[PDB]
Amino acid sequence: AYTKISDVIVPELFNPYVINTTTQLSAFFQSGIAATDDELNALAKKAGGGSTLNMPYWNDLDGDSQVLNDTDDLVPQKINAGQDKAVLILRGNAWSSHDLAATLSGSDPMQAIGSRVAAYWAREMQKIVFAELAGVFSNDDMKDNKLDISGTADGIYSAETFVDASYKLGDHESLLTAIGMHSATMASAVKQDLIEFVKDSQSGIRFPTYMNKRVIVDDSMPVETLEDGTKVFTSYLFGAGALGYAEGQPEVPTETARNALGSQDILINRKHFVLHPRGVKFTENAMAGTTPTDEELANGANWQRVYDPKKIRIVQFKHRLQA
Amino acid sequence: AYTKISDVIVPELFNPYVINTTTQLSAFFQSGIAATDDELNALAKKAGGGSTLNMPYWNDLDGDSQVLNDTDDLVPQKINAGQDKAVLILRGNAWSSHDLAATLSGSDPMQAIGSRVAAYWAREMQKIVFAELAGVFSNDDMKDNKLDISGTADGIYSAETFVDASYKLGDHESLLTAIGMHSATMASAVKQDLIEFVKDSQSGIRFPTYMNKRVIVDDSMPVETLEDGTKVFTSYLFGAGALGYAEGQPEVPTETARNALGSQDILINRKHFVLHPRGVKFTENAMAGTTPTDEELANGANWQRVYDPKKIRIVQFKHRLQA
Amino acid sequence: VDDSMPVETLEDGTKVFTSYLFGAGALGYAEGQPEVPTETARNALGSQDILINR
Repeated sequence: AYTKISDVIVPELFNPYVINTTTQLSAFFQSGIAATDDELNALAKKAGGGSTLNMPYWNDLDGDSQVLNDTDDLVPQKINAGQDKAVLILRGNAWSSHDLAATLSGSDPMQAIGSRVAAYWAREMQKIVFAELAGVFSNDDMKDNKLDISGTADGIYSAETFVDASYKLGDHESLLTAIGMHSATMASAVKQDLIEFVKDSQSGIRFPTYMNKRVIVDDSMPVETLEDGTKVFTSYLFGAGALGYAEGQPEVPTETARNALGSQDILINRKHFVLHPRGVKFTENAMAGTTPTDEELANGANWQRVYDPKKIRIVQFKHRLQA
Repeated sequence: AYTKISDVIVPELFNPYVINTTTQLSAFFQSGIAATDDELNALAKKAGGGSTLNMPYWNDLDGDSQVLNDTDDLVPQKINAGQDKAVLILRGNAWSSHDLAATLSGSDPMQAIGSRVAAYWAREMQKIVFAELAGVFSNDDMKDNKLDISGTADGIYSAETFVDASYKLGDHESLLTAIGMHSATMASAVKQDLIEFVKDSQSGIRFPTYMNKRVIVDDSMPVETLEDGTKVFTSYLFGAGALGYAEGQPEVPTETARNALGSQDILINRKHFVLHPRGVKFTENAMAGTTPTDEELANGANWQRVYDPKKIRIVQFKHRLQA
Repeated sequence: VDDSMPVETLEDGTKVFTSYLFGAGALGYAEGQPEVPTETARNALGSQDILINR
């Protein structure tokens, strides 16, 4: 062999580098949470098949608890609805190629292969969360207050419908940071509007900005087809600040093993993580398992929310493109 | 007043004794298991919500044998299906002594007061079990392979219909253990059948028996009324070996406070436990909470089950009383 | 910015809003003080404890 801290397999000095590198290099961030508190590093420790965990709300909400005049004592006290049940998911894989890819990277990938896997799970988190929201939030009648459309024969997504969707939260504002986008939309935008290119975070270069919101480019968007040339796009608007996630940990993070009657070897990772909006609750119906559920089944139907209206915090609008 | 193992509360030496005697005394047992995997304790030890998960599977260690021919290998016995959820419940009540206090208030309660407790406690456990088990079949046909029927005025419950129900465990016979029954039925039995008192320990005493089994006399039963004053008795037959359960523990099982204005001292116990047939997985659907549920709602309706066909294992059969 | 404003409805389409203009500089307030600002107490017959301010 070679140096190969994976093929000489020091599980120490490696795994923390892996996860940290994943956090830093990935984005999001932010947008959503980064390095969530103790609370979730605790409930992330000993657990099991859920449901999930709780996951409090935030505001203690009081301001009733009325005139203390003569005679009550006080009423100790009110709390509102509750739960917010969600999913704990499990993932992992080996590495596709042989030691071919592994040390084809080079000799001593103390930081190389780690960077590799890190970027990989970055993309993972991206896809899972994005498809998750898309699978749930839009389809029900319960969330309707957070969606706008117009989106028949007149509107371009510029400078105005962005205002409406932006203020569909009437109480809260300056809580918009990230913006989800479909490529064609930002094409229309960089045509008409002023979306400019700003090295903004320091250091590093760079990534686009509409207004001082950070924008996030993504490939996957639901795209319909109606008769008469029309195409309707989604492009969620949230940038809530934030969602949340906690790590947990499996056992045996990385295992170096080889084979015999062929020439190969295999690396593996298999990490667990817990991520979801809070936000709506995840019910248990129409799902096999477990755990986790799936990608698809983690989408297709059957979620239920309790707040309701505010402090969700996400919105969507289906807008006609630039015609 | 006394040693007050409750009232000045020595928490050692006690709660373990309460649990131990709690199992030892009341039965069931067996029938059902004792001390299955404590996985649901690693869940009971934090954390979990409703429902419980991950209680598979092992409904046998079978899979015959591995011919072992010449050069060849095996590792067969790879099988799966839907897994399970069930329930996790929490309960408790009080126990009250008085300030004027007709005394004693035991001197050596570490056997005594605990013993009374345990007696009460498991005596409630029976109520839960038989309730839920009576809750399965209520609204469903999916169990219908497991239920014989009669009521055309023929069949006595003895010596025949019991044998047919014996075959109703689909492939497997001679796995039976105990027989659940209503008192009037076994009255007809005693007037006819061979029911034979059987001493257990030598000499220690004793369980009634139908045939080489334990008989369980319980009171609350499904009881119908047709027209014509004639009646229908259900009387489950399982002797499966088994149901299942595991405990976990809260914080602070034992606590002591007294009342000022009133004249009392009060006690509480409150242990958590899991019980359910495996057997159907319990749905969280169209029902209250949360958590745990009820007696009633743990009975009324809306359950769903996955194995299926056999190795469940319970059957009910309905018949007229002797005539 | 504030959430609560009186909002009327005149039939039709009109909506009339309030949105006070003051910024006087100022109003005024003084605290005073009660007795027992914060009291830590618990319960028995259940698992809780309670904090209070008043």
